[PDB]
Amino acid sequence: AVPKRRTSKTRKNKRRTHFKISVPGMTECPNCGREYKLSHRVCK
Amino acid sequence: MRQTFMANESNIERKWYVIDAEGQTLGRLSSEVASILRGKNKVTYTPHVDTGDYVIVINASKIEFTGNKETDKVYYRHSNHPGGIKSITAGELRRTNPERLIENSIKGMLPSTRLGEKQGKKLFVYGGAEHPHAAQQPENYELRG
Amino acid sequence: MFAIIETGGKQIKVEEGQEIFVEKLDVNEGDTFTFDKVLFVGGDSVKVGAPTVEGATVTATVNKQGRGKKITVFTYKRRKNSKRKKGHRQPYTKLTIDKIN
Amino acid sequence: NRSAVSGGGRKPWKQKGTGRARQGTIRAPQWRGGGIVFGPTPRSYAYKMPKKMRRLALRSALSFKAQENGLTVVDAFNFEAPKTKEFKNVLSTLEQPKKVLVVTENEDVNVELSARNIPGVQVTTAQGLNVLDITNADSLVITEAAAKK
Amino acid sequence: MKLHELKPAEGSRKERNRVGRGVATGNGKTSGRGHKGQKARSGGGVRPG
Amino acid sequence: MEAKAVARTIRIAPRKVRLVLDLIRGKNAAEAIAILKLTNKASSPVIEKVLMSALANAEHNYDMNTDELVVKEAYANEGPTLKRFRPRAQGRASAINKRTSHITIVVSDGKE
Amino acid sequence: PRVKGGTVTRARRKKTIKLAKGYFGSKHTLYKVAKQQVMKSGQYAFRDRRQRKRDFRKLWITRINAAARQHEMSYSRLMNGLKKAGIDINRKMLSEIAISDEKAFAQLVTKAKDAL
RNA sequence: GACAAUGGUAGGAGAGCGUUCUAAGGGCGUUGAAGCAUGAUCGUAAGGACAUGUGGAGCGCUUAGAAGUGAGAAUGCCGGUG
RNA sequence: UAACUUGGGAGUCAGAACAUGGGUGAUAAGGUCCGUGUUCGAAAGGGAAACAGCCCAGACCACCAGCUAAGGUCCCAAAAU
RNA sequence: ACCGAUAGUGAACCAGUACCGUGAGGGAAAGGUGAAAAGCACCCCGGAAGGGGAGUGAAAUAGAACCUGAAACCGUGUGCUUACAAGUAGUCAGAGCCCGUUAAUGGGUGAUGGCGUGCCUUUUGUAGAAUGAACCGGCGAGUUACGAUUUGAUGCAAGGUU
Ligand SMILES: [Mg+2]
Ligand SMILES: [Mg+2]
Ligand SMILES: [Mg+2]
Ligand SMILES: [Mg+2]
Ligand SMILES: [Mg+2]
Ligand SMILES: [Mg+2]
Ligand SMILES: [Mg+2]
Ligand SMILES: [Mg+2]
Ligand SMILES: [Mg+2]
Ligand SMILES: [Mg+2]
Ligand SMILES: [Mg+2]
Ligand SMILES: [Mg+2]
Ligand SMILES: [Mg+2]
Ligand SMILES: [Mg+2]
Ligand SMILES: [Mg+2]
Ligand SMILES: [Mg+2]
Ligand SMILES: [Mg+2]
Ligand SMILES: [Mg+2]
Ligand SMILES: [Mg+2]
Ligand SMILES: [Mg+2]
Ligand SMILES: [Mg+2]
Ligand SMILES: [Mg+2]
Ligand SMILES: [Mg+2]
Ligand SMILES: [Mg+2]
Ligand SMILES: [Mg+2]
Ligand SMILES: [Mg+2]
Ligand SMILES: [Mg+2]
Ligand SMILES: [Mg+2]
Ligand SMILES: [Mg+2]
Ligand SMILES: [Mg+2]
Ligand SMILES: [Mg+2]
Ligand SMILES: [Mg+2]
Ligand SMILES: [Mg+2]
Ligand SMILES: [Mg+2]
Ligand SMILES: [Mg+2]
Ligand SMILES: [Mg+2]
Ligand SMILES: [Mg+2]
Ligand SMILES: [Mg+2]
Ligand SMILES: [Mg+2]
Ligand SMILES: [Mg+2]
Ligand SMILES: [Mg+2]
Ligand SMILES: [Mg+2]
Ligand SMILES: [Mg+2]
Ligand SMILES: [Mg+2]
Ligand SMILES: [Mn+2]
Ligand SMILES: [Mn+2]
Ligand SMILES: [Mn+2]
Ligand SMILES: [Mn+2]
Ligand SMILES: [Mn+2]
Ligand SMILES: [Mn+2]
Ligand SMILES: [Mn+2]
Ligand SMILES: [Mn+2]
Ligand SMILES: [Mn+2]
Ligand SMILES: [Mn+2]
Ligand SMILES: [Mn+2]
Ligand SMILES: [Mn+2]
Ligand SMILES: [Mn+2]
Ligand SMILES: [Mn+2]
Ligand SMILES: [Mn+2]
Ligand SMILES: [Mn+2]
Ligand SMILES: [Mn+2]
Ligand SMILES: [Mn+2]
Ligand SMILES: [Mn+2]
Ligand SMILES: [Mn+2]
Ligand SMILES: [Mn+2]
Ligand SMILES: [Mn+2]
Ligand SMILES: [Mn+2]
Ligand SMILES: [Mn+2]
Ligand SMILES: [Mn+2]
Ligand SMILES: [Mn+2]
Ligand SMILES: [Mn+2]
Ligand SMILES: [Mn+2]
Ligand SMILES: [Mn+2]
Ligand SMILES: [Mn+2]
Ligand SMILES: [Mn+2]
Ligand SMILES: [Mn+2]
Ligand SMILES: [Mn+2]
Ligand SMILES: [Mn+2]
Ligand SMILES: [Mn+2]
Ligand SMILES: [Mn+2]
Ligand SMILES: [Mn+2]
Ligand SMILES: [Mn+2]
Ligand SMILES: [Mn+2]
Ligand SMILES: [Mn+2]
Ligand SMILES: [Mn+2]
Ligand SMILES: [Mn+2]
Ligand SMILES: [Mn+2]
Ligand SMILES: [Mn+2]
Ligand SMILES: [Mn+2]
Ligand SMILES: [Mn+2]
Ligand SMILES: [Mn+2]
Ligand SMILES: [Mn+2]
Ligand SMILES: [Mn+2]
Ligand SMILES: [Mn+2]
Ligand SMILES: [Mn+2]
Repeated sequence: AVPKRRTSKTRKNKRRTHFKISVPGMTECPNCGREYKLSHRVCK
Repeated sequence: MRQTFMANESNIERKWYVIDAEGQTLGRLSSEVASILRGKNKVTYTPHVDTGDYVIVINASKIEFTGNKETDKVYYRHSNHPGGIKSITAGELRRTNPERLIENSIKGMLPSTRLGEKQGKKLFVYGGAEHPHAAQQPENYELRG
Repeated sequence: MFAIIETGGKQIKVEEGQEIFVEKLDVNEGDTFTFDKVLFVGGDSVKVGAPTVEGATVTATVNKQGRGKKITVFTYKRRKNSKRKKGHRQPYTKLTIDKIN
Repeated sequence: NRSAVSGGGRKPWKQKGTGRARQGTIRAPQWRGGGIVFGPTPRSYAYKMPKKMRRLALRSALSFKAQENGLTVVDAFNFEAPKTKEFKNVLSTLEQPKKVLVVTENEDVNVELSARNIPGVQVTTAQGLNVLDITNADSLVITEAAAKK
Repeated sequence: MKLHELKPAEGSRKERNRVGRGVATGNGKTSGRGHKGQKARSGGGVRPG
Repeated sequence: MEAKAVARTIRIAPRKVRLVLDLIRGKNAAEAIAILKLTNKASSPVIEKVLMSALANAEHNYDMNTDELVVKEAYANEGPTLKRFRPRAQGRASAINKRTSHITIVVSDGKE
Repeated sequence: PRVKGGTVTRARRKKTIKLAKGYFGSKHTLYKVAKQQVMKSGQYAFRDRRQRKRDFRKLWITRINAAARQHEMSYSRLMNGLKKAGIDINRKMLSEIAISDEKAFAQLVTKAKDAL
């Protein structure tokens, strides 16, 4: 089984509308000026 | 393109009309109502817009047939499930909930277009003798010819 | 006011003051023109002719003599080997009406 | 030619079962760097005309010069000049053939002069006679061309 | 005749037909079809069967 | 004025770089710096380095107020693609695209 | 001599492709597809130029019929009545009169009912 | 000024468009050539100009001459890229 | 309003349906083989829902003008409830 | 009246070479900064690669992967538009919104209506579920020589011609 006709620019783009890393959960870090993942450790 | 007229949303106002179905034959009422709905009759008619009027059909229950009512004239319908032609109600259908009998009949006289489907939304069949829609103060319309 | 003239291959509803366009008239640019053939008049008081209203004529200044934007009469017959492309600009007069009747 | 091109005449791949098109040589004409179909080949570009016509042409040329101007002069002198330009003390325009009685040297070494050329007259092109603008058979030469009619 | 104005005799010359260059022209199969209008063209020079 | 820096011919596929870049775009400089630091994709350190450099020459070369900046724009473009191949079964080999990308970043402020 | 092919045709195909403007995606991009789409585009334009002349006639006829229906007369008889009265005024005119001047069209209506 | 004729495959016939080179003539060009890009420009067609941008050298026009003279299809060849 | 003669250049030698007169077949075939005519091929347009061969009818180009053909005129859908 | 980097030698470049075969043998691709290397001191981010300044230069939006820099193809920004609709993508009709031209009965988008089964080949007949093409690019097929023949043109002509 192989594609019978080629995907259009536009088809392939509608296909990828869900294909994206989303913004990480992040929070105001140790009062050390850092920035860290939610629920993950401050680091020195 | 020398000066013929085409109506739009500016212009093209549309009134409401009440039609008793009592004492009427199904097709003879359905066709004339399809004309009121498509919006011929008025001379500002133009094909690419809804130039049509609104139609309430009162007394759907008293609509009339001919040769064979509950007999002979079936209303079929497939469900796209295999062998499932759950296709029963005889033209009798007015016993059950008739407002569909009429609204379907009139709709079958409207063009398959998105505009035709919008024009169908202006029908309001009622099996009973009263209508909710007094607020859009409708006129009665004697059914010609 | 309201007037209907049989000029081209066809009739026109000229309204006095109104620019119009018709097939070329073979008359001078800027010259005045008058149509012998008038079918109908309107507004208050209405003449309605047989072949023509028996006397009246609409009048007009000639504004321009020109040719319409080119259209491109291309046609063809599938799989049979032919095709044919011709060009076309259609000549017209542009009268501007003044004084109906 | 396709026979000529340096490559081989082995069959690039077998006639069937590839899904490639049938091919015969890597030097076939539809190939890159393959033989050329029907290109230029060396050849003569040269032809014959009936003699009388040629005489009629030369005649026609000169008579065309007389419809315009082909002026006549005494004769020649020395050995090397930019005084030939001064010998356009006669108006004598811009394109130039000086016809002379029979291979005059020296006058013939008055050449690198832009728009001017000289021959004998037994010579005398039907071409230089036309680019021409203004000829001048000297006088002896003019009667020479007359004898050759 | 002034060498930048040469003109051939009216009727002396006219252009060769370049077949096989387009369709409006009227040669694209070029001539014939399906038969012995291969490169061989071998109507054996004068004969039938 | 508003500053820019480019990382030309990086050995990450543009289809991939664009993923993080889309997170970064139009964000304030601090947020974007964070999101770059915490995002788990491979392009993140690289785009970190580039937003950083763009900010740096935004300060030294235009005396810009490094706090008030925004990521005016950011994007990757196709670079030259080095072409490799892997051997496959029955002696045939198949194509491989080692793609590269021109990452571009533009910090900004009050435009005029 | 040798005529190197270049730069007549990139500018031919450029013309045809520019002809395919509002066309969807590859139909407005590639030469082959655009050529097809424009050819057919012209073929349709040639049919439709004729048929438009029908669509408008039929429109005026419906509206005229409407204006007539308002006066308890069919279009079918209003035409015969106008002809019998020799009014000889076309359908674009008749429809536009029905839209712009109910009074005048009424006069025409009576003129047609007359002579029947 | 009239009046006729003008669908068309294989095919016959005719008139032309454009590309390269040559010749002669006459011209443009670092105050910016060709090429490229965009435009709402012109001719009945193939097609021709004009303006702005790019570009940084070479080009047109006229008459005639000659051709490696025109591409969308050959599971065509090469390159690139989906 | 053509016809013939001689000369230059051809293409074609797979045909299709329909109506009709026939052979063959089974008074079978969208069969097959001949005779006559038409259309398709090489013919777009309107009719027959769709539908090369049926019916009307042969597109030089433009119009948002008119009369008709075959078909049609309750609604889809122009036109007689 | 030969080629001008897929052309012209296979080879414009250290080609019979990379590469391929036990071998005879087969056999490529790959030309161009600028006038001048004046080939970007120096500062800034970065381990570097790369880049922003500052500079050389007529030009580096000529920076070495360097003249021009088309198309396929990939991206960012958006004016108009689109989540009840059955679509060979267009065409004809047409409001609405936006814009302003080689200024002419203008340009962009398009609610909605009508009409509408790509091309090529090959066929009696192909939307055809018969053939062929993933796209864009370049390259890719009636030529020349000699004879015969016929028409057209030209010159002489009971002569013509070498
Ligand atoms: Mg994507
Ligand atoms: Mg118009
Ligand atoms: Mg108009
Ligand atoms: Mg069951
Ligand atoms: Mg059952
Ligand atoms: Mg069951
Ligand atoms: Mg539907
Ligand atoms: Mg009645
Ligand atoms: Mg057009
Ligand atoms: Mg040989
Ligand atoms: Mg000398
Ligand atoms: Mg023999
Ligand atoms: Mg791939
Ligand atoms: Mg569109
Ligand atoms: Mg075209
Ligand atoms: Mg159409
Ligand atoms: Mg110029
Ligand atoms: Mg252009
Ligand atoms: Mg563009
Ligand atoms: Mg040119
Ligand atoms: Mg020329
Ligand atoms: Mg020539
Ligand atoms: Mg191909
Ligand atoms: Mg036979
Ligand atoms: Mg047979
Ligand atoms: Mg029979
Ligand atoms: Mg039989
Ligand atoms: Mg049969
Ligand atoms: Mg057909
Ligand atoms: Mg049939
Ligand atoms: Mg319909
Ligand atoms: Mg009745
Ligand atoms: Mg080479
Ligand atoms: Mg071996
Ligand atoms: Mg700099
Ligand atoms: Mg640089
Ligand atoms: Mg490069
Ligand atoms: Mg591009
Ligand atoms: Mg938006
Ligand atoms: Mg977008
Ligand atoms: Mg549409
Ligand atoms: Mg608009
Ligand atoms: Mg309609
Ligand atoms: Mg077959
Ligand atoms: Mn996306
Ligand atoms: Mn050989
Ligand atoms: Mn061999
Ligand atoms: Mn394959
Ligand atoms: Mn070669
Ligand atoms: Mn010709
Ligand atoms: Mn033909
Ligand atoms: Mn055959
Ligand atoms: Mn063939
Ligand atoms: Mn044959
Ligand atoms: Mn052969
Ligand atoms: Mn192996
Ligand atoms: Mn050349
Ligand atoms: Mn014809
Ligand atoms: Mn005709
Ligand atoms: Mn011919
Ligand atoms: Mn050139
Ligand atoms: Mn320019
Ligand atoms: Mn010029
Ligand atoms: Mn020429
Ligand atoms: Mn060629
Ligand atoms: Mn036979
Ligand atoms: Mn039979
Ligand atoms: Mn028969
Ligand atoms: Mn055939
Ligand atoms: Mn049927
Ligand atoms: Mn139909
Ligand atoms: Mn009629
Ligand atoms: Mn009839
Ligand atoms: Mn109707
Ligand atoms: Mn090159
Ligand atoms: Mn080895
Ligand atoms: Mn150099
Ligand atoms: Mn450092
Ligand atoms: Mn560096
Ligand atoms: Mn400088
Ligand atoms: Mn240079
Ligand atoms: Mn470059
Ligand atoms: Mn619904
Ligand atoms: Mn909606
Ligand atoms: Mn359907
Ligand atoms: Mn329109
Ligand atoms: Mn449709
Ligand atoms: Mn073809
Ligand atoms: Mn068959
Ligand atoms: Mn196919
Ligand atoms: Mn299919
Ligand atoms: Mn086959
Ligand atoms: Mn295929
Ligand atoms: Mn190709
Ligand atoms: Mn031959």
